[PDB]
Amino acid sequence: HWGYGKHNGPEHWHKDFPIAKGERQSPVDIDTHTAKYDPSLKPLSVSYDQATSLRILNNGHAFNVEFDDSQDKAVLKGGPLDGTYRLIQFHFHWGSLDGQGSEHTVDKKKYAAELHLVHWNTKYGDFGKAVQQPDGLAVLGIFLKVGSAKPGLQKVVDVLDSIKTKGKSADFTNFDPRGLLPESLDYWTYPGSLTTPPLLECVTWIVLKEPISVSSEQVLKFRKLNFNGEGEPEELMVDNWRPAQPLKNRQIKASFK
Ligand SMILES: CC(=O)/N=c1\sc(S(N)(=O)=O)nn1C
Ligand SMILES: [Zn+2]
Repeated sequence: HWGYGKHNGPEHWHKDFPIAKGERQSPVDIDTHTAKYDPSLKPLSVSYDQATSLRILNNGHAFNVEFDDSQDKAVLKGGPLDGTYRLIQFHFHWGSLDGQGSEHTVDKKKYAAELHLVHWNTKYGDFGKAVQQPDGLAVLGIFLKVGSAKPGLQKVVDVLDSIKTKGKSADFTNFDPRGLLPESLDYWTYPGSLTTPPLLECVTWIVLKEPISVSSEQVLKFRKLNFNGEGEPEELMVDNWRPAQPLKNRQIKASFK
């Protein structure tokens, strides 16, 4: 099946998921001098005070922190969005070295990792229906650079030992995702897709300009996870990122000048 190895990596995905060569694939390089400042872009409204985190899971591709999305508890509005989007989960993509790891790039610069907060449009009823629509999802992307430690990320780091291998999960309650946001909410936005199979083109991307800083010790613990299941040959979970895809007929807009 698909993965990030040499025999099942991104360059092979198109064989089982032809949309891999679509017209609005993600991620992309954000060229800052080509981006169009759009004053018609509203500020983002992130309402995470009632968020209810439930569990943390190693799915063999990354680790996800899942939330209760049975009601409007953690929602994203405003920005380039029409309607209310509910937070369902968040996860990261990272590298084997501090010089790579992010999916999106800025003027070709790669960050150490990238955080993805996934939301789905409530007008569609369930996540499964949302992914089949062009405005189905809204993913908030945040870059991570290596520097000072991020206190609000340490609770996640500490629990990684318990979900080392594929399929493992652990209760993960009372985590506040507000601790993962940078000061400013200035962003870039463009229409795109999911960055791993099924690669559906149902995403409105909102990438924050301001990265968050994490310590080398924190990223190091991400790199100790495994792609493999327990009892199988150890394969380190690193470089689970898809390289930039052609922009084609798309315009990246900026909420700031
Ligand atoms: C359930 C869910 O969040 N799936 C996702 S999220 C996602 S991403 N990496 O945010 O574009 N890719 N896929 C397959
Ligand atoms: Zn992702």
